[PDB]
Amino acid sequence: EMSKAVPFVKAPANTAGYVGDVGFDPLGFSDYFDMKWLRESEIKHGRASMLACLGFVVQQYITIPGYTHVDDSNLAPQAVGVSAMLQIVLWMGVLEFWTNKGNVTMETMFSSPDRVPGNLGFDPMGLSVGKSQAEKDEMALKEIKNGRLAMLAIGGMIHHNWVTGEPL
Amino acid sequence: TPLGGEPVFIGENYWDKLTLEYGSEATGTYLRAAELKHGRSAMLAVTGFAFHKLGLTLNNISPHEYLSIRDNIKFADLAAMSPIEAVKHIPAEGMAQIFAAIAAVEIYELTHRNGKLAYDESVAPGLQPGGLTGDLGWNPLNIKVTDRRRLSELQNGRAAMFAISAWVAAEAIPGSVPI
Amino acid sequence: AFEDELGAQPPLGFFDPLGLVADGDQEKFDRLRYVEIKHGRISMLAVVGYLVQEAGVRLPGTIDYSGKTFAEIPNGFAAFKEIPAGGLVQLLFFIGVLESSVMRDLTGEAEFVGDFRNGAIDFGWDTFDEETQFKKRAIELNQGRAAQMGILALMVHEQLG
Amino acid sequence: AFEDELGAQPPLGFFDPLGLVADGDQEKFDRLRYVEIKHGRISMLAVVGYLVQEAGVRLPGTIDYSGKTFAEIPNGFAAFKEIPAGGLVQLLFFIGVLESSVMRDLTGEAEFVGDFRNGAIDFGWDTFDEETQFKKRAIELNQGRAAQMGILALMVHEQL
Ligand code: CLA
Ligand code: CLA
Ligand SMILES: CCCCCCCCCCCCCCCC(=O)OC[C@H](COP(=O)(O)OC[C@@H](O)CO)OC(=O)CCCCCCCCCCCCCCC
Ligand SMILES: CC(=O)O[C@H]1CC(C)(C)C(=C=C/C(C)=C/C=C/C(C)=C/C=C/C=C(C)/C=C/C=C(\C)C(=O)C[C@@]23O[C@]2(C)C[C@@H](O)CC3(C)C)[C@](C)(O)C1
Repeated sequence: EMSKAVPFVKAPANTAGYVGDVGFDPLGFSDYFDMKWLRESEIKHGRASMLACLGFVVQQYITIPGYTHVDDSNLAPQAVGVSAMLQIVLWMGVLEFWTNKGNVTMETMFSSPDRVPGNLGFDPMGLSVGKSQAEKDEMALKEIKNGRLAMLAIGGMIHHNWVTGEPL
Repeated sequence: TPLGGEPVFIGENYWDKLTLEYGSEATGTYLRAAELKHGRSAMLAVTGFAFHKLGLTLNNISPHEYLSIRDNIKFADLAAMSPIEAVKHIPAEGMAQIFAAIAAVEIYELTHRNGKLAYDESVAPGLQPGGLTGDLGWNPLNIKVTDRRRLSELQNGRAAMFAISAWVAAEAIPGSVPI
Repeated sequence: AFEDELGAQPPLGFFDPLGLVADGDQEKFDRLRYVEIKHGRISMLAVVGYLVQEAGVRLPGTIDYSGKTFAEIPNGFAAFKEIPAGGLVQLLFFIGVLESSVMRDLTGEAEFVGDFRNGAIDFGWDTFDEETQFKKRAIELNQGRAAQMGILALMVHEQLG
Repeated sequence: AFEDELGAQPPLGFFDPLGLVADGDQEKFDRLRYVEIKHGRISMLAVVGYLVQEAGVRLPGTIDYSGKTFAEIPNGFAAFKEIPAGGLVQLLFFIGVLESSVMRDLTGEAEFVGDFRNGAIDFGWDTFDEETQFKKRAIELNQGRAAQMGILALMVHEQL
């Protein structure tokens, strides 16, 4: 009846069979928008953040030969140019069209009865294959939580430098 | 439940910790695949190093010794500056070319599942559980594919790896045993 | 109680001068093997370190980008004087990550304590009879006992001169 | 009502002048006792601190790499402000890991503290005498209860 997370507003409907469910939706976005799109968004925002949290830290100390070491990760695009930056994002596109067999909008995605949120088919090593349901639910709670930590993280790493002018 | 191990003696050890508790049967395949890749790479490297040390280069074995063909990069000069300090003298063009072939092979090992490339998929065939078994199917004039051949190949692989590692170490710094 | 266990061997055998397993005051039937094995494993890599790390075989190159070579770094507690203090933390830290992430019973199939890997010191070892375990796990345990008296020597004799 | 509990020793017995466990709740006693036992010994280590410190007993050597020695350190509240800024961080850190590690032992209010063998040292709860623990835990509480009034002396007998 009431929310588990914040126990003085009403419990959000149509968020029941999802992994990180603690009933946290005070602004009611899940009442208005499709829940499969919102989950798929939250996982993708989290995975890009987790890669950017490693990136922001490892870029200070490791630099690949041919580039210029930049003291602050934030100043890296200027030290790589625009041609290299566009190559990254245009290939990200091509990797995204192939990803969802061409269904790339909020109307075409999740039009098949298959295609559950976050299941890319990606598993080269075999992590979580042939196991039980409780274990699968547990490992999915870890990807959400670490991704949510990394989103609020990748703010702070990027923001710290905004004010100041030196690395992490 | 993996393939044959050490012939003189056997020991699996660090295998059930990831193919039962950490991972599963899909990880087993992947691991073997990686091992085979590394083995083959090491073998080729070993052969190359051996050839370089011996002396059988273009100047000794053929009529052509001018690799650069514009950058004045003869084979004699590259055969007189060891094996580790020779790979850095390779022209960028050539480097690019080499990266190309390898890239193509890797992509094939990734797209072309079985007989032909797969046009529609969420991810690449080899990026899924058990995506790359280890065998690419490249068997020109295939003599045999038995249970002995595989084991022999594997053994030659690890041996080659160790050998080349040792070789590199010795060129770089005091190793341990003789060469 | 534990007179027939690993480590009791001639000439002494079971020899507890303090009365340590004489009761369970703090559950002395367990963890005292684990506390005895753990110090010695440090000491065995220390003394096979420190004697080779006295003989004069060095790594090539420099400890950093600023040109400080490894050959300029002597042996002993003097070697930590020529480690800059950023190194002293990271030398502890990713070893300290090993204490909480590999230096514990991870999978739960440990026959013993110090039993973490199961398969990689299997040195043609599966053939050998269960008795060969008790031999080279006494030989593990008693190298580690005797390498502490090696390393406690080679730490105190440096400060004594 | 709330008698025969831990540490109600008689020079008084039933120390409740104003109804504080009864008008607290059903259970604040389970908080309050956990709350009291921690306050008692932080006072004890304050009393055993501030006395052994005042006798001049110091650790031989320096506290940092810049040459600040322990014998250059006077006492009172003038010694926490002297140990350096980074030196205070590593104090507070593996303290702050351990109000995390001890409050969350799969039960919060049933068992008390979360005994000192949490880290680097290991505890046995099985060796567990019924009669021996009533006196020894009620010494221990009542040592700290006097130590709190004792440390409240030496914190307040500095300012006046
Ligand atoms: C780099 C090596 C390489 C190899 C060997 C091939 C080989 C092949 N391609 Mg691919 N391809 C490649 C790179 C490669 N391609 C690259 C870089 C691209 C662009 C990214 C493509 C784009 C592509 C497209 C769009 C198509 C193919 C097609 C095909 C197959 C022909 C169609 C068919 O019916 O055969 C099937 C083969 C058999 C029935 C015989 C099976 C026997 C096995 C052993 C294969 C032969 C051995 C193996 C190919 C050798 C590789 C080992 C390596 C070390 C040399 C053929 C197997 C067509 C296809 O397969 O789909 C219809 C096709 O439409 N290719
Ligand atoms: C990158 C190459 C590589 C890879 C992926 C593997 C992978 C594997 N090997 Mg293996 N092996 C290798 C190289 C490799 N090996 C070499 C060089 C040798 C010769 C010494 C051997 C000798 C060997 C034997 C004798 C057997 C295997 C077996 C196995 C399988 C089970 C063991 C396991 O879980 O992994 C092993 C652990 C890892 C791959 C972890 C990676 C190592 C870490 C990350 C870094 C280590 C760096 C190290 C310091 C390099 C110096 C060399 C070392 C000897 C000091 C597994 C598929 C067994 C098998 O087939 O099943 C029973 C088996 O019988 N291997
Ligand atoms: C350099 C990168 C180029 C490589 C192209 C990569 C191809 C992408 C993979 C195709 C999907 C195949 C999967 C199933 C195949 C499939 O059926 O899906 C086809 C896909 C739409 O599929 P669906 O029809 O299932 O999608 C839902 C539709 O029914 C709409 O309701 O459309 C495309 O393929 C677009 C391909 C990109 C076209 C790029 C051209 C660039 C035009 C941009 C113009 C810029 C204008 C600037 C402003 C003026
Ligand atoms: C119990 C115990 O002890 O551990 C256990 C557990 C543990 C350790 C995990 C185990 C394992 C797995 C292991 C040991 C895995 C190790 C794998 C290993 C060691 C893999 C090396 C590859 C080398 C390559 C690819 C080199 C290529 C070299 C190439 C591609 C070259 O180009 C060579 C080159 O020269 C040419 C030809 C010409 C020159 O101009 C250029 C250079 C110089 C570059 C085991 C087996 O279970 C045993």
